[PDB]
Amino acid sequence: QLSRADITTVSTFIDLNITMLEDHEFVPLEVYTRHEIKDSGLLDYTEVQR
Amino acid sequence: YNPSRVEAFHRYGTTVNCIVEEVDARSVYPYDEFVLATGDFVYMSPFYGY
Ligand SMILES: *[C@@H]1O[C@H](CO)[C@@H](O)[C@H](O)[C@H]1NC(C)=O
Repeated sequence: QLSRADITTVSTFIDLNITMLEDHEFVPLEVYTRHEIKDSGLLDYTEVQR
Repeated sequence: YNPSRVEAFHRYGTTVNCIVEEVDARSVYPYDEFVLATGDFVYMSPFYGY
């Protein structure tokens, strides 16, 4: 009696590798926050009047 | 300061109050002038010098 792995084996199937799409996490990103846009002005009427 | 009370007469009273304050100056490109926290414009480059 001999084991099943003692004889050479050939794959009769046509392998098809399937790599699922990895999960992705999106982080917040802004070129200019609303605070930066407000600060872009040279003068602010609110602060000047205050 | 105001003048003392003298009947049916106009009087002029001068008041001089020296004031010194620390203000945050701001400037934008080409940086040829800058403003102050009080809203006053200064037509001189912040980097002007000899
Ligand atoms: C992936 O597919 C290939 C054939 O494209 C196959 O040879 C391989 O054994 C498969 N599995 C792994 C883990 O690479």
